[PDB]
Amino acid sequence: HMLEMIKSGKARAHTNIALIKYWGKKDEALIIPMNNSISVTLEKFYTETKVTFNDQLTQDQFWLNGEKVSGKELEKISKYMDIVRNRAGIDWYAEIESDNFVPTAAGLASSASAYAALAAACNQALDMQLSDKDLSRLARIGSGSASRSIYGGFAEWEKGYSDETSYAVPLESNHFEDDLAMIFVVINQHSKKVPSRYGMSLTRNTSRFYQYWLDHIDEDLAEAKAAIQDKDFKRLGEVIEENGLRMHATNLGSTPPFTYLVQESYDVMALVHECREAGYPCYFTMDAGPNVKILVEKKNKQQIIDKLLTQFDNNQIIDSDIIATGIEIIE
Amino acid sequence: HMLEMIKSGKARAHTNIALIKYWGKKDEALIIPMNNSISVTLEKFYTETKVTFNDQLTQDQFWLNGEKVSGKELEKISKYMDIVRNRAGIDWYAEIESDNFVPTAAGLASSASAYAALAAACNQALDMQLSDKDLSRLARIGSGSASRSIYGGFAEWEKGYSDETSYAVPLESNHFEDDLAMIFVVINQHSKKVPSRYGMSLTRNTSRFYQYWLDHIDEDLAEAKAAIQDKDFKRLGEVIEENGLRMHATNLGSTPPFTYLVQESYDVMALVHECREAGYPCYFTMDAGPNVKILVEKKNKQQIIDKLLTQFDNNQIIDSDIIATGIEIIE
Repeated sequence: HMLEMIKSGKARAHTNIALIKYWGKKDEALIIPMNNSISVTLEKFYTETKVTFNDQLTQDQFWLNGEKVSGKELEKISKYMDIVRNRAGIDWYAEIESDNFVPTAAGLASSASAYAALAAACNQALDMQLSDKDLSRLARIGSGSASRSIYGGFAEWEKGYSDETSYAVPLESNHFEDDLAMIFVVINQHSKKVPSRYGMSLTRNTSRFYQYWLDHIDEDLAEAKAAIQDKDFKRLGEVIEENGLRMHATNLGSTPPFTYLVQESYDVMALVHECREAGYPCYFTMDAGPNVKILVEKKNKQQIIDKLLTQFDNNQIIDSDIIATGIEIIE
Repeated sequence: HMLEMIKSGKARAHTNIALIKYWGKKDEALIIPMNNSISVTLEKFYTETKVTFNDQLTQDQFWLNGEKVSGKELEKISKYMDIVRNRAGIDWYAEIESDNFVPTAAGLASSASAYAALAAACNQALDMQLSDKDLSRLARIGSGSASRSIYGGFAEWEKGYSDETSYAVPLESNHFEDDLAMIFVVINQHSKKVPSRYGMSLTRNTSRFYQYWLDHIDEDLAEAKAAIQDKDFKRLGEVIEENGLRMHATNLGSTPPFTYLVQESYDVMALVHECREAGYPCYFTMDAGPNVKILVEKKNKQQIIDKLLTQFDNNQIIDSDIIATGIEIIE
């Protein structure tokens, strides 16, 4: 009977945002990055994924938010699933049922929560009994950012140099996370975005300013960790802000050059400058798109939102706390 | 009789575009730059200025393209005229009649040609008998880029260290200019631009990435000068292209960050990349606004234009050869 045979599991993983950036791969196939990255795991945003391995199935199936997935997005997950199958030592195809509590039409990325959730769900389903390290490795090979979403709070993706040594590790921050939040200003762009995978490889392999990135990253890593250790908010925010801008500076050197940023991105940056000037510490970062994310202390969260509303619509403004705990299995 | 008494002169100065950039003043009031710059003087674009000093005149008057100028622009030129009066040793007010053959509503800057033509017209009018050096100085203190337009072909603004030592000098290029042209792609952005004077001061004083500019500028000058002496187009083209992109990289680090570039700027850059791939060497540069300028060999000018027209409107595309001779007095 099916209920004797099927192997199944369900997990919930939250998104994380990179404060110290992953930008450029050393190894493209294996998703080994050129540098370590530091992230913060967000409470509001997650993916919940169920996976059901069944011997009778001939293809993987994938549903996202109740809609059957077809095309290259299904092709992509089936490739990932061959890796999970290879690792578990099992040949059964699977039905994947996933729900995103991530506003990705708002251009919020779900890659991070999607493969952490799927890895966690497979680990459950197939009784792989993976450590967090091994679980982070499995998420990493589908999406680099997802390695980090095994953990709550502050996480560091250790680059390593092979499939075995590249994974995320929890950063000790002594509940520093509990005082902080992030504000997202969602921004609509006319032009279709440069896709992140293509975009970072073009820059990493091609940019006349990529050395600038590599020259400063280890400093930024040590500085970020040290401010985290010391619960120094201004010191952390300053590194992360210049870090993200340098990430973006590098795209300007690529052959040919490109930008993730639009004028409205810059308008949010001006408002966060005015906010600091006004006595409210907060710091911006941008990923592979025009949206601006703002690290703030919870004590000033509303003060920052009020200033943003003088310039931006209420529907453009989302916030989240930092969730202190890691990946959850749904029982 | 008025004709016994009045002192008048008329000149034509052409615009110049910087290939190795002026970006950052060491001294604001005196317009001393943080670094040398190398420009090419353009044949198609220019200003013609007549000045008439008259002893009955109680105020300076300024007509541009036959329209009377009032407000801040008149104020600005009367300040400049005060300097010219002081240097000449005369106290007579003047009537300035200027015609721009530069399309400035297209965002092409006339600062370069306007203060050179004015300085040259005053030097005639008042019989200052200024060397090319001292004339370049006089232009410099109204607009920095204008120092360079005393010369045709290739010119270098030597930063010096005072009002006396900061001026432009002609570069020996052995008729390299004659083989070259520039294409302008005019771009209409829908935000108002950051004014250049304010923009370069904010960045010079504030940018997290401005050290990067200064760390690379001397090599870039030496390299550009070397490729000019050697008539090496691709070698010149490569430095001038990276040089301009680094200029823009700097504004990204300012407090708060800004950009001169818009999406359409980037599209022009993608097209010059494709032109190079297709066998047509050309190289792009950008100033304090979104227009893209393309340095090309004349043999390939039409070819780049044809490729630009697959993407851009005919009215967006202006070209110019490099004029080899310097500032002209009229009569």
